Amino acid sequence: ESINPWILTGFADAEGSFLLRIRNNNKSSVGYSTELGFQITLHNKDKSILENIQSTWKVGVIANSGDNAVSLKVTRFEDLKVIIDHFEKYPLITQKLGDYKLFKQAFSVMENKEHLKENGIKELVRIKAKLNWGLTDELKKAFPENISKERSLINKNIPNFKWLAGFTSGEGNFFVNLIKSSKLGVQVQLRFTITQHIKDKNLMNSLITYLGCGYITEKNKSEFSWLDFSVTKFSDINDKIIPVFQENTLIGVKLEDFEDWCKVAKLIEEKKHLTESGLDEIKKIKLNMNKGR
DNA sequence: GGGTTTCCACTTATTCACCTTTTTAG
DNA sequence: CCTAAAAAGGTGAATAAGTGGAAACC
Ligand SMILES: [Ca+2]
Ligand SMILES: [Ca+2]
Repeated sequence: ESINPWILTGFADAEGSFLLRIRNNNKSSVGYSTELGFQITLHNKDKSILENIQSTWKVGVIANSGDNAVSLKVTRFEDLKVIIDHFEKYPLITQKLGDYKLFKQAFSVMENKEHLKENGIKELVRIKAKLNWGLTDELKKAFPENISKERSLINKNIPNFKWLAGFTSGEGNFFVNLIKSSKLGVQVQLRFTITQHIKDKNLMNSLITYLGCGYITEKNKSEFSWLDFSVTKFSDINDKIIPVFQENTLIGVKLEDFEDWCKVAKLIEEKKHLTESGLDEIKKIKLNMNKGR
């Protein structure tokens, strides 16, 4: 099929990226050439998602990104109009909305060909200073007279379950937890999570009310921090999580892990997880999920 | 035809996904 | 006692984000 547009924006909120290149250049009149676009890089196993997007928007080029990943890149200027038309109708809701807004300001600058005149590049740099990781060291030297306005924090709520399915297609984990505990000796526990940096803590907190279950767990690694929304109560997983993605279909290989997750759920609901044979079946499903596929 | 646009190969750091065991709740 | 639910603990890598070089093109 071709990707539902709210799924697509949810996936883009999770995996997308806007780019603005401002390249030192001797062959350009202004001394710099530019390139603007939107891009997605995934593991090779989900090349299909990217092809589905390419054919859904009917723009963008696909290339390998190393030997284990592949990317969809859209920088052909005329084709950016399809990106904008899509994100005006179906807007992002994470902080990435801020990066989209800058992409859009840079689009105007180039639509008027202002990116050739010296003043035109000065505005692209001003814009670029607050996009993603901002200006390179080399760029701050070329333009130390730059002062750019502070960037508003985005705070937007989940628009609907389609957005959620696309976002969960990016950030979610459907997990079968096997706990030592032993007379049978293995408690089967389903876990659902969604992972996201603290910068979108508001959206992450809203998930408890949006889905009617779960809890936020704060996580750390070196100096970095982020958040998990987690559900571990079987009834909530069986009555609240599973129907949402049944009605609102995941994409990529992660749909297969969801489908296996649902097989284990059916077995827990039938108490087969408390029998030896059912336990064995669950181990086999777990074996071939996620990293084991 | 040559200044600019587009494309394609390729790289890098950390926010994701995914994993295990222990402890507490019921 | 027994089973479920949550907490405690951990990290490899698929992401986000970016770069070099050059052919395609107006
Ligand atoms: Ca993300
Ligand atoms: Ca993902």
